[PDB]
Amino acid sequence: DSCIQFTRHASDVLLNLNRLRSRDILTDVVIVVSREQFRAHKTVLMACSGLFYSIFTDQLKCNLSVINLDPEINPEGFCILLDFMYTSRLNLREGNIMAVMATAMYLQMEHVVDTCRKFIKASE
Amino acid sequence: DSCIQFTRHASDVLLNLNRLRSRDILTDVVIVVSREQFRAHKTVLMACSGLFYSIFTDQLKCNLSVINLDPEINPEGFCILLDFMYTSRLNLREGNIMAVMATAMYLQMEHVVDTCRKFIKASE
Amino acid sequence: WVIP
Amino acid sequence: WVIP
Ligand SMILES: N#Cc1c(Cl)ncnc1Nc1ccc2c(c1)CC(=O)N2
Ligand SMILES: N#Cc1c(Cl)ncnc1Nc1ccc2c(c1)CC(=O)N2
Ligand SMILES: [Cl-]
Ligand SMILES: [Cl-]
Ligand SMILES: [Cl-]
Ligand SMILES: [Cl-]
Repeated sequence: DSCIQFTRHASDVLLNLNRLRSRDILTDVVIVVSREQFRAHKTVLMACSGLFYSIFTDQLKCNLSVINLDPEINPEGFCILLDFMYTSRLNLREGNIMAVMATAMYLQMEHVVDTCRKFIKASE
Repeated sequence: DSCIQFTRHASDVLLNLNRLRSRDILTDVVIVVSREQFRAHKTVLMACSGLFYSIFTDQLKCNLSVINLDPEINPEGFCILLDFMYTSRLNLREGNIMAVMATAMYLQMEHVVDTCRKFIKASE
Repeated sequence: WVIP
Repeated sequence: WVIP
């Protein structure tokens, strides 16, 4: 086509989706990770994660308002990844890298798994 | 903070939101523009448009599944803008620029109004 | 705005 | 990935 493109559009959309999440506006699911609860938008979760894409395209699970993750999933690791989904920013640290990588593997977030593997290989 | 950022993340999220829209997955509103209907995600509309941000933060309108636009709104102009919301790409042409600008003004999409004004000024 |  |  003969379209023009607005460079910052995708980033501005994501910034606004994060603002809606922070104000709990039109959030439609709560992700339970052991004792912790995280409110989010199903569409954003599906757009970032192979696991959520599978869950919310399921004819029964698409209608659930609560999703319980595997008890081995670390809430801080999930929180870091949920923040990444809504911002493109990953708070990767020596103290959390193992939890972040394990959570990214479970959530099926290949690019995160890739940078975690690379950061781990550099430290050995 | 000491975060790392994934450059393509925002663009990949938007590409997936558009794929969900094309397959009518978790769309939660239909925008009626005279004889035409457009299914979309309320969160994406709010993230792109001052008018939809106002409508869906309203305590009554947030729960509506159908929104009827002003009868002066051109469906093709709306379609071009809805595509822009989900892709960052604006199909701006001599034959549609007036309709696109009028629709962008109504929808409160300042960056689109700005490029339409600039393209119009260059042709006079 | 750019030509993509 | 970059340093933002
Ligand atoms: N929502 C949506 C969606 C759609 Cl529509 N099409 C294709 N992928 C989608 N999302 C999704 C699927 C698999 C993975 C990711 C996201 C990130 C990753 O590492 N794996
Ligand atoms: N959703 C959301 C949203 C939030 Cl949370 N905060 C601030 N703006 C939001 N969206 C929004 C408001 C005004 C305009 C646009 C988008 C584009 C434009 O030209 N005007
Ligand atoms: Cl439920
Ligand atoms: Cl990823
Ligand atoms: Cl309704
Ligand atoms: Cl805009």
